[PDB]
Formats: sequence, C-alpha cells, structure tokens
Amino acid sequence: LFPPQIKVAATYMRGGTSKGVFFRLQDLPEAAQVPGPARDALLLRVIGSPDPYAKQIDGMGGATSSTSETVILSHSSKANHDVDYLFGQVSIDKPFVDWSGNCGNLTAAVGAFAISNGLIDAARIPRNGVCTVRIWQANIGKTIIAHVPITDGAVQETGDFELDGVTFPAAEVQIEFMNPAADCMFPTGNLVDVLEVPGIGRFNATMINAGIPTIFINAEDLGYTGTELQDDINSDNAALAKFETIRAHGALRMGLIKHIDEAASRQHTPKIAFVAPPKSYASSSGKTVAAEDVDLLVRALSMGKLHHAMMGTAAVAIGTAAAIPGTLVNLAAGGGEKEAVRFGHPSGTLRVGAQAVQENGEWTVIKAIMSRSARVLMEGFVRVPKP
Amino acid sequence: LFPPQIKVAATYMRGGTSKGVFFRLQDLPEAAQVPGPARDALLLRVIGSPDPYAKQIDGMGGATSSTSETVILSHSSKANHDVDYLFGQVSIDKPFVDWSGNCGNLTAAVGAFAISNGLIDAARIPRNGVCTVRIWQANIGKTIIAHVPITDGAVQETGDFELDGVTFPAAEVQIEFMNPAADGGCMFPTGNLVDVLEVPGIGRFNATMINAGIPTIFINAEDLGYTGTELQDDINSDNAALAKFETIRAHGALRMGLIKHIDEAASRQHTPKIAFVAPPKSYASSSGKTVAAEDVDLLVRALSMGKLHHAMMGTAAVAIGTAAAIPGTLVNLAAGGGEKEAVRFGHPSGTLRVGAQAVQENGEWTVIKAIMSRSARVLMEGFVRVPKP
Repeated sequence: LFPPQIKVAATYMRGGTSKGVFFRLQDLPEAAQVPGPARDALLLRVIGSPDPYAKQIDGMGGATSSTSETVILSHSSKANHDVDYLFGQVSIDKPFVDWSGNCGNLTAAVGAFAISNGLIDAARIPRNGVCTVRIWQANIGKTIIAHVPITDGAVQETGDFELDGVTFPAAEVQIEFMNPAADCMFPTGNLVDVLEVPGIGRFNATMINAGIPTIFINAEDLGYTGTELQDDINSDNAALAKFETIRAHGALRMGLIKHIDEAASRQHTPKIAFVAPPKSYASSSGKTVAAEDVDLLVRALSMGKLHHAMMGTAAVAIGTAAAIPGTLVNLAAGGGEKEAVRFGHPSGTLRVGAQAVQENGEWTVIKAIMSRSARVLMEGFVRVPKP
Repeated sequence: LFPPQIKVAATYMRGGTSKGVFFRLQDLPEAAQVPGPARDALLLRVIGSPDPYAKQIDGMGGATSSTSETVILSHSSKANHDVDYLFGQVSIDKPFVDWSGNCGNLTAAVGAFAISNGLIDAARIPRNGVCTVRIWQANIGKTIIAHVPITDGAVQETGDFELDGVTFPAAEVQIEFMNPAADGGCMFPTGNLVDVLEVPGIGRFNATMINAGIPTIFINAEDLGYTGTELQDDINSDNAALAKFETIRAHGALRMGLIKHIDEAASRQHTPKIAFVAPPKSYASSSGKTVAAEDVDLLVRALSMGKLHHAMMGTAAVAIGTAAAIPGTLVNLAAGGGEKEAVRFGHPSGTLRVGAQAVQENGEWTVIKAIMSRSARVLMEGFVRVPKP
C-alpha cells in the first residue's frame, strides 16, 4: 504493498461563519488541475466523503454544510481580475462535489489567501492599508471584491471586529458582490409567485437569482415564526422533507433544472429560506436579538438542514430582494425603498447593503455589500491515499 | 495593536474513531511547555473553545467530544518506555481542558506520531516491519503499547484494515493496555461486582462500577427503558434523557469515591463515563449496515461529555473488555456469563472486539492486559495559528 499517502499543500481557513480547505491550483496533483472525476475524488477524500456515518472523522470536514467546503484559487488571466475562485461544496453522503454556486462566507478568506500566496500582483498590495482584491467567481461568472487589511506588507488577520456566529473577533474584511443579478434577477419575471408544489400545497414565494438562486417563503405559511433555531427543525424529518420538495419545484419553476428529478443530485442550488417580520428571540449563543435590532428575520436551509447562521450568498439574495419593493423579503421588512437591511438569523444578526435603482420600470443593483472576517487555522500539507 | 497570529508546529490526525491535534512538547511556546493556564489557553484557542455557538467554526475542533481533542507527546524518562503521552479533552462550552483521562482511540496515532517525529530511539525502529512503541500514559500513569507498521523507515499509514466508525481502510495498529485496573481506585472501587445505585426520586439501578481504561458506570439498558440498539438520534435530542444520565453519572461518581459532593459532577464531566449494556440484538448501525445478533456478544452504548457517543471511546472499550472478563459484572452477564477472553460488542457505528486477559492470583482477579486493533493517519501537518497569547 500500500503506497504512502500523497501530500498536497493547503491552507485550512475560517472565512465568515464557515471553514474550508484552500488550494492553489498549481499545488494540486496534476490530474486534479483540470475539472472532472480526479479533482472531485481528491477533494472528496481530503474532506472525508462520502461518509455513511455522516461524521467526516476520516478527513478535514466537520460534517456540516458550512464545514464541508473546498476552494481552488489561481492567478487570473482575465482582464480586471486578480484571482480566479472555484468553490466546491463537498457532499457529506454522496461521492459528489457541487460546482454550481459561490460561497459568500469564504470570500474574505479568498482575498486573504490570494494576498498571502502571491496570486495578486505585488504592486497592488500596499505596505499598510487596504488591498482591494478583484475576484473572478468562476462558478457563477461574477466579480466580487474583497478589501483586505494589510500591515507591514502582510494580511492583517487579527482585530476587534465581531461577526454573529464567529466565536472570536478578527480584522474586518469588507466584501462587495458586483452586479449580483444573474445575467435574470427574477427568472419568472414576477416579484412574487404562487409556487405549486405537488403533494404539499400552494405557497407565495419570491424566487430571485442574486448571490445564489434563492426561494423565499413566509415563515407563517409553514407554521413557523422566524425565530426558530436548528434544534426546532433539524431533527424533524417530515419538516425537512417538506422544505426539500418545495426547493425542488422552485428550482424547476426558476428554470434551473429541466426536470424535477435533477434536484436529487443538485442539492446546493437553489437555496430555500423563510422570512418573517422582526420578533425578539434568544440566538444560538444565548444572546437576545431584540425585534428593534433587526428589519426582518430570515432562516435558510443548506444541503437539507437549517443553516446555523446565514450563507453569504443568501445574504446577498436577502439584501437584493429587500431593496426591491414588493418581494416577500421587502414586505417582511416593512416595505418601501431600502438601501440596506439587518436581518436576524439563528446566530444573531447580519447587515447587508444593496441599493436598487428603478428606471423604465426595471430594477437594477450595482452591488451588494457586507463585512466579514477571516483567519488561517492551519497551514501546511493535507494527506490522502495515493489516487 | 493586534499582533500577527503565532504559528505552532502541529499534526492533525485521525486515531481510531477520533480526530485530534498533536504537538511535540518542544514545539510549544515556552510558557506552554509545562501544565498550566498558558498551555490550556493555547489548546483552547487552537480548538476554537470556549464556543457559545457550539460549532467550533473558529478553530480545529469539530464540535463533538471525539473531535475536540489535543495531545502532547515528549521523550519519556520512565524506564522501559519510549514516549510520554498527555491527552487534553477540550470543553466545547467552557474555558477548560480536562487532563484526568486517557484517549484510547488516539493511542494508535500517538505511536505513529512518536515514530514520525523523532521521539523514539532509532535503534527501536526497523527499516521494515513492526515498531513496538511503549507509551507512558501520563494522565493516568499506565503503560500502553502500540504496534506500528513500518515501511522504508517510515510509518505505514495506508492499508486494508477496516474499523466500524472509520470511513476508509488503513493499516492495522494493534494496541495493548497493560495492567488496566486502577491502583476511586482499584478495579472495583465499591468492592462489589454489581451494586444497586440509589438515585432518590429518579430510580434504583443495578450497576457495575469499574476503574479500568477509564472509570466507568455500566447499567442495564432495560432499567432505563432502552434496548441497547439506540442510535445518537434516539438520545441526543432528548434533553430529559441526557439530564437523567447525568444525574445517574453523578451519583455513580459519588458512590465510587471519585467525588465527595454530588455537585462536583458539574465540573468533572470527563470521568467517570456512563454506559448501558444489553444482550445481543440485531440493529441497523448509523451507517445503515445491519449488525446481526449473532455478530456480537453484547450491546454497549456510552455517553461522553453529556452525549451518546457515535461509536465507542477506546478507554470505555477497555472497561468493557475488562468487565466482560470478570464473571458476574453486568457486562459479563449481558455477554452470557462465565470466563471470557474477549468480547465483540455492538455500538452505534457497528462492532468492536476487545480482549482482556483475566487470571486469578491469590483467589482474586488480575487483568494482565486489554487489547484491540485500531488504525491512524495524518490528515494535515504543518502549523496551527492562534492570536498572540
């Protein structure tokens, strides 16, 4: 006989409320330097998947969607970009890596990794200040900007900026998702649709493609209040099944898939989320989120479970939808023109800015913005058995 | 002024059904090279604790007891030992690292780490074959042996040996826990093979309390209304059940003499362990595989740090094998009674075989050793980072 494990240079990082394994493209084994089965098999093995035990005890994964994540970065040859970014959502249970979406939380870590690993021109890095990293999000074909603080020519990781869902403070990293609307913001052409879901019921829904394709429904239409924590939903098999059926049909209605059964393998996109007007609740850390602290409540699912905080991509979808009068998100937030919203999720709150402009009946959004943070947890070499 | 993070050389490994962060003593910052608050603070931050979110998203931990684990290894000064092993169980919710126990699953990884990191006399490492690593378990003062395979002067990590609860095969590493009975000491601190554990207002529970591998309270599944086939989802979302187990564990700790006041159990979470046992019965494991009644001698489920464990703690496996070898314990009786040189028990992830050699001496039981096979592999090697202490 059994050959030794191979070593692959890698960095394990927290970005926002997620953890991922990061690779320079050139550090991957040659076979994995192009998309396909060899790359996917390698990433699966690094993470510890597929795992019928659902624990990822034999890999780098943490057995949750927000800890079963891989990133491949390279210097970009594209005009006006520094770094090319591929995000792979590694299935816990299936031998599958999903490449259909971005990861918003890891974006801050992408910027930092790029700087620390020479993927941006040295001339673009100030000695002290803020380095603006232009990221080509290669999964979805979008520009994202990470403003990473620099001290003495190196990434400033540590700091006093707090994120709800991140245990310890770190340096603030401002992110900007440019032109988030898919090249349509509303695939159905409607702000709100009646989603026909065979076997479940009829649901008013806003389906938006900004940040990530997302289906928003009202909490009350599912018997929820919007203050739910993970334990209220993630042990409820019937409830989880209801959510998945809706997501599948939404995917079809959005024209993301050609047929309903594609949703079985395509778990990662679209996302499904429920919204509610402000209401006070204790977050997962025990801290009180007061109704006055937020504009609305949003809970989202990822890979079949209620997410512990909020996906960064879904935060973009929330901010963008809130800015367009008449979406379910906008209405949950009290209606009107909104240039930003702070929403309550299970771990606390998150503020996203998105200014929309109307001209000739159409709504456009130049960018959605939010702050995150990132830090290296471990750097060196991951090992897997010889492929 | 927010200084850069410090870097500490470390290796992240799977050992058995657990993951932990491993350090050579000499690689630690000076202040952390002795037991104390500086060491504990470093390890807490590496793992991502204390974490009110209970997710450990800001460290190396995986938000379960079997993935919130640290190990410090050093050259031994003990006669006939190669390496000293300290295990730190890192609390998820409190700023606390518990040093009162061993970790059995990580023992195979300890052997491998020691060989790979210059802690073993080169004369004892063959170019090819088996390196017998003599480990001084410094938490509990016991000898443990790891037979680590060697190829081309390096640890042979990969192989075809499978463990239930470990996703992928690897090289078999046989482990031997020498003289596992404690010197709340003695093999049976109450002096009885079975006791009646009185928990006023909660129940009366027949129990075997044994100190071998780790102090452990065994009760019969049926006395709790369980069958022994339970999986994590049957217990870990049941706050009533978890509270009941904790009260029983506290009363067992008091009865064993491990604590003097019942309230001490709140801070002393790591030891003793509590487990429940039953005769063989068929069930689907957490992976979906059927464990047939014929495949096992008994069923055992254990809790660790207030949750049903996903597989079995290696220390508790030693307690199971040892108790099973002593005729009349609840474990022995669940396995059909009589002398028993080994048992295969069913846990939530499948089965585990443990052998324990019990021999009479002066009309009293002695247990020479307990043995089992595990495996280990490096997951990531390099440097962990934390903000400057």
